[PDB]
Amino acid sequence: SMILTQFGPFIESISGITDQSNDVFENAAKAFSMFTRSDVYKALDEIPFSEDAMLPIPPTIYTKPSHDSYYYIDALNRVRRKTYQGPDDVYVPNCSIVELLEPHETLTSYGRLSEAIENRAKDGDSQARIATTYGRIAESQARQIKAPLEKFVLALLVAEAGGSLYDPVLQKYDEIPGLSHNCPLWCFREICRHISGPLPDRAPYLYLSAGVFWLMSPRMTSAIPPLLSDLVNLAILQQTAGLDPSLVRLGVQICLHAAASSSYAWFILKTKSIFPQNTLHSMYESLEGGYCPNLEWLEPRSDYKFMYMGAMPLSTKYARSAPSNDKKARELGEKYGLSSVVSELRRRTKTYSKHDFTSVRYIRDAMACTSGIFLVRTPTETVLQEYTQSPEIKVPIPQKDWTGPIGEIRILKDTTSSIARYLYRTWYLAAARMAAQPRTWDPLFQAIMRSQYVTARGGSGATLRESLYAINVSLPDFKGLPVKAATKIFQAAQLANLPFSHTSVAILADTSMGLRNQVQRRPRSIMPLNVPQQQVSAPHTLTADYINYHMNLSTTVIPLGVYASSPPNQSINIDISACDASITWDFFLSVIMAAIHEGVASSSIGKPFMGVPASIVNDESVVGVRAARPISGMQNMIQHLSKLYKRGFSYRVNDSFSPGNDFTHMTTTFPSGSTATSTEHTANNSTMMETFLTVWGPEHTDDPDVLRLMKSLTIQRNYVCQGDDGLMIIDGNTAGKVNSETIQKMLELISKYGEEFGWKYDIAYDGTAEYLKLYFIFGCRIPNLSRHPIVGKERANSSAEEPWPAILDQIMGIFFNGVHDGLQWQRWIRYSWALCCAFSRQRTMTGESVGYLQYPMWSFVYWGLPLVKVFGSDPWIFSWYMPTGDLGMYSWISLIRPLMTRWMVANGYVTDKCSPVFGNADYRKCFNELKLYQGYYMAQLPRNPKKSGRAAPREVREQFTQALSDYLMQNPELKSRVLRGRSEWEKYGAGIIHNPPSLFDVPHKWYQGAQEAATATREELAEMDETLMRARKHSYSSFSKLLEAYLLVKWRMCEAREPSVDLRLPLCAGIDPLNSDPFLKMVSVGPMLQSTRKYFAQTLFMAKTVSGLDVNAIDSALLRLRTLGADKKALTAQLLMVGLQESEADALAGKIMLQDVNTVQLARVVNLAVPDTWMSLDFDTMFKHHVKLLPKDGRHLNTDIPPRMGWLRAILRFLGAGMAMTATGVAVDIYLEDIHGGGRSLGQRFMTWMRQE
Amino acid sequence: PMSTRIAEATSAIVSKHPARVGLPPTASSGHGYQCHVCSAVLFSPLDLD
Repeated sequence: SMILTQFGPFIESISGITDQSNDVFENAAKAFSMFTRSDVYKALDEIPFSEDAMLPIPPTIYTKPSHDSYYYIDALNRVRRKTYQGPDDVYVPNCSIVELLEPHETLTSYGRLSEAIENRAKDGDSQARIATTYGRIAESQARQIKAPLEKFVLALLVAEAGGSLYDPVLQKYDEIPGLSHNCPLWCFREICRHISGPLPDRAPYLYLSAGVFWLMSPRMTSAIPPLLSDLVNLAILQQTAGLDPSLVRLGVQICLHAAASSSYAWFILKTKSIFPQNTLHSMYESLEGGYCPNLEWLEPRSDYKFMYMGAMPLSTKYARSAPSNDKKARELGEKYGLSSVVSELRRRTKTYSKHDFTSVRYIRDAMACTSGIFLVRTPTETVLQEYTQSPEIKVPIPQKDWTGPIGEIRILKDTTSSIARYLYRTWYLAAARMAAQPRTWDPLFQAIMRSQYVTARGGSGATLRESLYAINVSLPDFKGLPVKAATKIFQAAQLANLPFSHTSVAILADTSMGLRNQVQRRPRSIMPLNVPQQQVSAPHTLTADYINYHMNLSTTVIPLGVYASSPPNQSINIDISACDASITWDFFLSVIMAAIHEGVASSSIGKPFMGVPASIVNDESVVGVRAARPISGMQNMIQHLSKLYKRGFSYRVNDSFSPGNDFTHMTTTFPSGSTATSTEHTANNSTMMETFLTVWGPEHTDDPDVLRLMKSLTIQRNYVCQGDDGLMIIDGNTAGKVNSETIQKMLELISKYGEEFGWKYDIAYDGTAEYLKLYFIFGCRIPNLSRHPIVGKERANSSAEEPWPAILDQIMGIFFNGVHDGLQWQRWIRYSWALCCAFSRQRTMTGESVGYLQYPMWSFVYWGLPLVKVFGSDPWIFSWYMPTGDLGMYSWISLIRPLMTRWMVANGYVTDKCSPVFGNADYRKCFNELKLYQGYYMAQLPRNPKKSGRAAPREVREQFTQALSDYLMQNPELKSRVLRGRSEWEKYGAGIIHNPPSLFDVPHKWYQGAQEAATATREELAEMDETLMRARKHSYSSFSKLLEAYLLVKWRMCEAREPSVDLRLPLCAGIDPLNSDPFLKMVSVGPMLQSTRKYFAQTLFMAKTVSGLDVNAIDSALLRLRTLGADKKALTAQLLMVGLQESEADALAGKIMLQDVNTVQLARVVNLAVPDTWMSLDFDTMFKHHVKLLPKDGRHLNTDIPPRMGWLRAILRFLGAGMAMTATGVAVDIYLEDIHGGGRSLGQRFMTWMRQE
Repeated sequence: PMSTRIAEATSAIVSKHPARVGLPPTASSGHGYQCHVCSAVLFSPLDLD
C-alpha cells in the first residue's frame, strides 16, 4: 500500500486504465530515485502470503567453517585450492567473510577489507595472500550483476501491484496469481531478515561501481549474492511468463540446497542436468494424438530452403522408442540428496500424453526453472585445469608408415592401414583444387584476408614488442598516443616494413588470456595471437573455408531443428567434450600439414605469396638417395607453421585476483581465438564422420541391419556440424520410425570411434534435438530461458565499469531477449515499463549544480517500446513488433492520428492553418508541452561517448597512418587502381554525395576505431551532459525529414489474411491463444523457414561482400548515386574506391543501373533496416504479395508513380508492412490511401533529403 | 489447471456458437438483428459489421 501511496496515478498509467501522460512518468522516476534500501525491505515485509509460498529453510546454510583449509601454495609459489570432492571442486565456498573486512568510514555496518592484509600479501605473507584471493574472488562473484538488485525487486513491486490485466483478444482478465504466492519473494525477504537480524540496516550487500560492500553480521556467507540473484530471477520469471508455483518451489529448493552445500557453483555445475533429463529426456512415453509439422529438407542439400507441407496428425506408433532414463537420472537424484525433486518430475512427466500447448508449456516451465548464475573461479585454476589435458590416441599411426621427411614433415605412405590416409586424401585434394582456382590470387582478396585478422580481441602486443626487442631491430614507439599500446593495429604497424626472414623468429612469443563467463558452463578463455603468426596461419584456413563452402559444405537455423525433431525422422545429438584439447600435432596436425604441403605441391612450383619468398630443403623421401628440391611460398608458410604446431604453445598468465602470480607454460591445445578455429573444427568433424561412414562402419559390425542403415546415411545427406555440436538426420522410412536397437548399436560404435584415436563423442539419443543450444520436440521450438538471465552480466575482469548511459541499453537488450521468447505480454510489457522508468533519472554531481538527467518516455518509444493506452485510446492497442525507429514511430502514429486530432482539440490547441496531417489542430505547442520532441530527438544522441580530444602530435600520427597504409599495401597495383578511381571521382562523382566511402579513409577509420578504448573520464562526459541539457532546453519545430516525408502517406486495411499454418499445432513453446498477440501473429504471418544467413547474403550486392568497412555503406552509397543521376563513370569511380580491377568494376557499375533490385535493397538507400524481431516470421511473403498499390477502390491519380525512379515501391511496401503489422491482431492486408502530393513531389522530397549525406 | 485454461482459451478464441444450419433465411430471424443506422436485417456475421 506504500507504493500505492506514491504511485496513485502511475501504476494504472501503464496497466491500461488511465491515459499515459509524461508528467506522471517523471513523478514516478522521482519516487524511484528518492528512495533507499530500508524502504525496499519494508515494502517487502508489507505484503502477506497465502500458504503455498512458504517452505522450511535449514539453518545449516549460515554457520560455516574457515577458508584456511581450502587453499594452499604451489611449489612454484602459486596459490591453489585444495580439492575435496573431485577435480571439479574448485570454486568459492560460502564461508567466513565476516572477519575479512574493515567497516566503512561514513557508513556504520557496511564496508570493505582492511588493507594491511594486502600490505602483508605484497610482502608475501601466505595467509594474507590466501585472504586477499578469497576476498577478491568473492568480490568478483558479487560483481556479476548489472544493477542494484533492489531496483529490480521494486520494479517487480510497482508492476505487480496493478493487479489483473484485461486481454483485448480474449476479453478476460488474466488468472495468474499475485504477490501472495511466490516462494522467491517470501524466501528472499526471509533470508534478508535473518541475515541482517535486529541490526538497523537491512540490505545484506550494496552494489557499487567501486565495488560491493558486505554487511557485518557473524552469520554472513560469501555465496549469498548468487542465491539472491537466482531468487530474483525466478521471482521475475514467474509473473512475467506464467510459471506454475510448484516448479518454482522445486527450483528454489535446488537453489537453497545449493547455497547449503560445500561450495555453491560446483553444485550448480554438477546439478545442471536435472530439469532436462527428467522432463525433456523422458517425455511422451505413450501418446495418443496431436499434430506435428510436415517439412522437407529439399533436393539441394545446402539450400536451407523449406516448403512446409502442413499439419499432420499423430499416432501411437510415434511413442518414445528412445532408451530408458530411469537408472542414471535416479542415481543423479540419489547422489546429491535430491531424490524428492527427481521423483516429482518423473511422476508428472508420465501424466502427459498429448502433443498440445499444455505439454510443451510444461516443458518450457521445466527449462525455465533452472539456475542462471555465472560460474566464476580463479584464472590460474582454469589454465591449470583445462589446459593440462592430452587426448587419448589409443591407435596412433605406426612409425613405419611415414616416409623420410621433407623439411620438418614426414609424408604418409598411401599403403597405410591407418585411418588417417583418408584425412590425408581429403586435405590433399582440397589443397590442390583450392590453389587451382585464381580467386585466391586476387590481390584485393589478399588485402581482405590481411585485414581479416584485425578483429577478435587482439592482444599480446607487449610480448610482441619485447620479443621484437630481443631479436634486435629498431623500433618506432610512437610517443604520445592514447590507446595504441593495447591495440593489434600497433602490432601490424610495427611490422609494416619488415622482411619475412627477419620476422620468422618473432612468431614464437606467448599468448594473452582473455576470459569470459557462461551460463551453467565453465568459464571459456579466448586467446588472441600476434599478427605474424596470424598472418602465417593463412592456407590452413583457406582450405578449411574450402571444405566448409565447397567440399563437405555442411554449414557456417530454427526449422532445421523443426525438421530434425519431426516424429518419423529421428535425430542424434553429438558433441565433443573439450574439442581444443584434442587437436594436437600427434595425430592431426602432422597429417594436416603434410597434406596441405603436398596438395599444393603440384600446382605450386615457383609461386610467391605476399610477404614470403621461396626457399629449399632436402628430403629422405626418396630413401635410397637424398636430394634437395626448391620450396614455394605456400610450402614455405606451411614449413613455418610446422614447427609452431609441432612445438606447442606458450601462454602468459596474469590475473587481477591473486596477488602477483605470473607464469608461462607449455600447452598443446589449439587456440579458441583464431581465424582458423571454428572452420577447421567443422572440417575435422565432417571428415571424421565421412571416414566413419566410408570405411570404419562395415569394418567393425556383424548384422546387415546397422550396415544396411549406414550405407544410406552419408554426410552429404544427413550430417551437419558447427564446432562442438553435430547432428544426425535419420530419415523415416515407409515403416515410419527406424528401429531403435540398431541405432543404439550404432551409437555405442560411435563412442568406440571416439575413444580409439583421441576423441570423446558426447552422444545423446533422446527422441528430441538440440543444435546451437536450441531445443526441439516434435517440430516445436523450446525457448530456453536460463541462457538469457535478466540480472547477471559477465565481468571476468575487475576493471571499473562504464557509467549510467548504457545500463539502460542493456535493459533494452533484456526487453528484446524477453521478446524473442514466448513470454506473457500483458505482464512483460508493463514490467518493462517499470524497469525502463526505474533507470531514467541519474542525480549527477557536476559543479555548482545538482543536475537531474531525465529521459522522457519518447526516446524509448523510438527504441521500440509498445505504448499501452495513449490519448484516450483503447488499452493494449498495438504490439511490440514495431521497427525501432522512424518506421514504427510512423506506423503507430498513423494508426491513431484522427483519434489523436480529437484528443488535440480536447484541451483546445487550435490554429487555423489546415495542416495536411492534423488539420485544424497544431502540433508545436502541445508536442513540446508533452515533450514528444524532446525524447524523440534525445533518442538519436550518441551514448557513452569517449573521445580522443587531446590534440595529439600530428607528425607521429601521420607517420603512423603512413605505416598503416604500408600495411594495407602489398601490391602497388591496388594503389594504381584506387588513385585512378580518385582521379575519376574528383572529376565526376565528387560534390553531390558529400561523403564518398573509400578505401583510404580506412586508415583514418582504423585509427578512429582504435581510439575507442581510452576509457577517459571527465571532460567528454561533461560535454555529453551539457549536450543533453542543451538538447533538453531547446524547443523544436517539426519532426525528422524522413518522418515528415512519410506523414503524407496514408493506407487502408481490410480483409485479414488467410491463415498460414494450422493453429492446432504447437509451433513454439509459450505461444497459444492464452499468449494471444505473438501467437496470433505467428499463425497469421507464418514462420520464416529460412536460415536467413543465405537470404540476407542474397541481399548484399557485392559478390564476396567483405571489405572491413561495413559494405552496407558501399551498396547504399552505390544505390544513392544510382538514383541521383550520376553518369556511369561516377558509378565506376565510387566502385573504384574499392578498385576491383576497373574492368569488372566498370561492368558492375553498368549492371546496377538497369537491373531492378530487390525490395530489401532500397531499404539501405533510405537507411531502413529490418528489425530483429521479424526474422522469426516469414516477411518476404507479406512484402511481395500482400502490401500493394492500386487499392481496391481503384486508381486515384494521387496513388501514381512516375516511370523513372520506381525505387519508391520498395519503401511503400516497407511502410505498409509496418502499419499492417504493428497493431495487434491478424496481419491484415493493407491498401494505399493517397499520398497528398503525388509521387513526383514525394520522391522529390526524398531527393532533397539525399542531397546531403 | 493449465489444461482447462488452454481449453477455455481455445474455446474463447475459436469456438463461438453459430454453425449455420441451412434454413430458408427469414426476415424476422436474421443474424444481423438491426443494422443500427439503416435498421434492417443482414443474416451474416461479417455482413452486419
